[PDB]
Amino acid sequence: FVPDVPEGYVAVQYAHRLFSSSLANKRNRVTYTHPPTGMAYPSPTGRPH
Amino acid sequence: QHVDAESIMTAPKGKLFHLQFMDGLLRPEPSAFDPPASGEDMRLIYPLQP
Amino acid sequence: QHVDAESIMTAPKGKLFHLQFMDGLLRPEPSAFDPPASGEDMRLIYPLQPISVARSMRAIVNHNEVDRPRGAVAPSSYEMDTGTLSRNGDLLYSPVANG
Repeated sequence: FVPDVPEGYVAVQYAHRLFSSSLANKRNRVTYTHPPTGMAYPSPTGRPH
Repeated sequence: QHVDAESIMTAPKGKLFHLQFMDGLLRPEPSAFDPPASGEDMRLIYPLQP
Repeated sequence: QHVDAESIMTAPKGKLFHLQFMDGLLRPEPSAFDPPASGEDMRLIYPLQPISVARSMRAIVNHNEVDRPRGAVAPSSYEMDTGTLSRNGDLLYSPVANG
């Protein structure tokens, strides 16, 4: 079994560029900037599929 | 001290719980160059009233 | 270590001085709520010419707000062009264009 990828998901090549340090609520988060829209996401939760 | 969900969910109706809530107004900012730590802090149990 | 003006002003002309200069790029910021301290730091003696002509890289850290630290310097491209040994035996940088 290989789980099928759900309809809403966007494919993203990994790159060192995608992740960075950033300030967010008084700590340095491992932010993931998201290439389709460019939104930064300091928290692991709440990120786009 | 902390309060397990196990007790919040299974205690006699008259129990007086004691929740603690940090006021984070005065938490120090990290230095601009310090590398990120890994985990997230989480709060499972919230007040219904101020 | 430090250098008195008394010596900078009264030494034989051939003396080799050794000045020290802090690079303050990475000084930590004070917490927002910490009360002020009192005195000022002062520098009486300055270079007439750039120091750190030898510098190749600076501030290999990343800022958490701006995309690159103010004043951070990347290594020059020439540090990295192995290029070729010419048939003569002289080293060469890689050609910038065809032909």
